[PDB]
Amino acid sequence: XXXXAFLAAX
Amino acid sequence: RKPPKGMFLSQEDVEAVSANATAATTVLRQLDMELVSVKRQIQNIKQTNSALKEKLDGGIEPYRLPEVIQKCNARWTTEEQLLAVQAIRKYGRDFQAISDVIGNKSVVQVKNFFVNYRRRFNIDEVLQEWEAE
Amino acid sequence: PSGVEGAAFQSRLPHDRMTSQEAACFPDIISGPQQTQKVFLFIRNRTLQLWLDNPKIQLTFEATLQQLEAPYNSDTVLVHRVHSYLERHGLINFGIYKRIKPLPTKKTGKVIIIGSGVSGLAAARQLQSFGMDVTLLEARDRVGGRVATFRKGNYVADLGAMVVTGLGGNPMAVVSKQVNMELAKIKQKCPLYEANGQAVPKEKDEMVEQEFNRLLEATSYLSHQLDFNVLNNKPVSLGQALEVVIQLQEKHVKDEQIEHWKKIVKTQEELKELLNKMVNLKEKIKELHQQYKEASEVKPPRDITAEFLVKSKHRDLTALCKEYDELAETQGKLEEKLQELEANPPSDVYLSSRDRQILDWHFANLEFANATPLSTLSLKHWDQDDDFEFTGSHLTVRNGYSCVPVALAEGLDIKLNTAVRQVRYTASGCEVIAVNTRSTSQTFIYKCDAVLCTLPLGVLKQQPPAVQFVPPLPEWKTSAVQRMGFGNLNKVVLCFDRVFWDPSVNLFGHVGSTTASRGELFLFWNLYKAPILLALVAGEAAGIMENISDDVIVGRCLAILKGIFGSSAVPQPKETVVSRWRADPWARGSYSYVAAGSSGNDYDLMAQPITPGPSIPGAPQPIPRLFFAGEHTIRNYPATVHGALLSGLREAGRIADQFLGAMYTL
Ligand SMILES: Cc1cc2nc3c(=O)[nH]c(=O)nc-3n(C[C@H](O)[C@H](O)[C@H](O)COP(=O)(O)OP(=O)(O)OC[C@H]3O[C@@H](n4cnc5c(N)ncnc54)[C@H](O)[C@@H]3O)c2cc1C
Repeated sequence: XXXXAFLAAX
Repeated sequence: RKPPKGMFLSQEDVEAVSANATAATTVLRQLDMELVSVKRQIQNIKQTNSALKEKLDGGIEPYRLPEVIQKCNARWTTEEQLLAVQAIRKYGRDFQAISDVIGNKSVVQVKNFFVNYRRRFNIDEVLQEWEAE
Repeated sequence: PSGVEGAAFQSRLPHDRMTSQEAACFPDIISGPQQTQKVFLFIRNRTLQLWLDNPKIQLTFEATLQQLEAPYNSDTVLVHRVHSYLERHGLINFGIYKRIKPLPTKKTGKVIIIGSGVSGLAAARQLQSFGMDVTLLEARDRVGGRVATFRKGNYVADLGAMVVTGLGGNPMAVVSKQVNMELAKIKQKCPLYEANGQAVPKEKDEMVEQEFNRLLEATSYLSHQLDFNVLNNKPVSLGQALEVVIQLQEKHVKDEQIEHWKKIVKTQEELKELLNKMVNLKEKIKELHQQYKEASEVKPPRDITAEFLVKSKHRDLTALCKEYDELAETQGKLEEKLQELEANPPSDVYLSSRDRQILDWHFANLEFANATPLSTLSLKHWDQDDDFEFTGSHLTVRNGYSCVPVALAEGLDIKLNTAVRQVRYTASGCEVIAVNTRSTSQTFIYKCDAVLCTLPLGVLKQQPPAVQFVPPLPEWKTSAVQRMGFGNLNKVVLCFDRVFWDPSVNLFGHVGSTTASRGELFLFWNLYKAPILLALVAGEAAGIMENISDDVIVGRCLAILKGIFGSSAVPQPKETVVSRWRADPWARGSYSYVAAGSSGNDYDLMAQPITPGPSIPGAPQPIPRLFFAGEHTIRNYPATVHGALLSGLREAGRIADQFLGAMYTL
């Protein structure tokens, strides 16, 4: 994850 | 405000690597050179130290003498007086050395000796004579 | 949140504040007393709430007022102003709702909509909802645009959008309530497999992953805290930033090692000088001992000088022996210290080949999310939509995402197979010249009041132009179009006859042999009920793999699959599909990204509609004829589907306001 939550744009 | 832990981000460093297209591999190679030169030096000193360690083989055991245990007697034998004067002549003011030479006299007794006979044994002259050396 | 604050949240609105938009529509309110503002706010939130609690039917003003409570149902014009404002910008009664008040008998104004991608469909449904004459021009032979679903038998797989990046404040929530979508959660766990087929150990996995995140954070710190944003005269990209951070890590490592080995050296040298001391000491002790023996030889009785000589040498000798024993203690200490230092050496390296490979895979994952080489992302701005994340777990559409555009196109006038070739906007209206894609001599002319342009930023980027604008788009909009970024990203659908993978694993990786090939087939998805696996190609690789035949590609695929699962376990795919978006002339790419030198500001520029010069000279400056929507236009949610849809809703509101007039601003 990070950023980022999971699969977002960023 | 602060870089992550285990992360090292200094200004000077960034400006130092950013300057060129390959200042990176330059500095890194320089560090590799420093590294290897240092390790060489280590080898060298390790071997000279191994040599020196080889010399000291045997310790000083053959040369160690046992320890005299003579209790401190207050009375000064003419013997011990003469011992004393010579000890001064060789050691000067080192009262400890002097005590160990005479063996049955303490340092205080030594100093007393200094004072009492300072006239008769011309201890002044003696000390200055040691000072010449 | 929950209650009416819940609704305000769900609608991407602060329950306790008036937005800039609401300020513009209601400048009497905000400039007035806080009390009234609060009234307004509650009215807004409560309406929102109403629609949200049942978005399958139209929410009429009468209904809204009927369900309102005193004192909030006193000032009925306020309730009305609000209701209309909401309806207008499609915060309510948007999507697919059973219409209470049947559509207006006679339409008003004419709007031609280029492209029936999602933004397109959405706007069109709204404009139609508002009673205009809308017609849509799709180059393709199907709707959706970058929402594309493969179907053959029960095999079903999205080559376009696929994920619902969370439901907290996602319009798509509403849509899902309206449309039968089989949504399914995505099990976040993702095993990695090096090039050989050996799984990556959890140790490695987590260590690398962590160092990755730390690297990112590092770049961010570089960016904002250090204002590292212009190396040369060029702007800095995420790529270069990461590279620098990494190089500093390697350098730091080397520094550590060097400091350590130098400590060891210094200590070694201490030891050296010590030893020298000890050796000369032993020599002196040897010679003394000799002399003492020689003085002991002189047998008693002896005059006192002689006795003094023995006693003397004995004293001196015991002395030097003492000194030497001390020095030997010291040697003991130095030696064990040197063993300590030589026992605790800093890390050998910063990254091993396996390490750097896995890292590369994480980077490939990043390049995949943004659909572009990290060398291109803007260091500063690439993550600027990050503050608008939806909450919830990300999901997939089991029955194909296309189910949505299709559902949106019900009741709309859509002209398939119509490539628009020129847009002519004038003081007095617009005409749009299109051709039949099948027979490209068959020409069409469409005349209309305004033209809503949902053309993929790629298509706009095209040189030489796929679509000609007469008169030309102005320098500011073109420049915005040049500066922005459009990325690439592709998928490979594999249809077997039986499941040979882990049915409890939704996604798993494959670590790339090199840095270059890190995007190359780096990730697989099992999301579908059917035996379907989905392979991804991103990053640099995504653009090169388009120049390679399907069979080869499925080759490399099955290869990696075999390597992971075993040769006697991987059947041939009954059906295989490979996307090439950067090739598709109705797309020219995947979605947008914030190229270096670009910012969000350019998303806003892309949204700004165009107003044509006056026909007669010295005539009043006209109405704006040309409007843009689409995913590349919406600063806070680009490259998504919800992003599109919102841009669509937005423009439809804007257009309506322009031509039908906004009665709610008094
Ligand atoms: C592989 C891929 C995966 C994606 N996955 C996700 C995801 O998982 N989750 C998410 O939220 N978003 C995702 N997206 C992005 C999302 O799909 C799009 O941003 C969204 O559909 C944008 O819709 P749009 O209407 O603005 O563009 P489009 O859908 O492309 O609409 C443009 C329409 O205009 C048509 N058109 C183009 N040129 C002409 C022309 N000359 N004349 C007439 N018609 C023309 C096109 O055919 C197209 O139909 C993905 C995109 C891609 C490429």
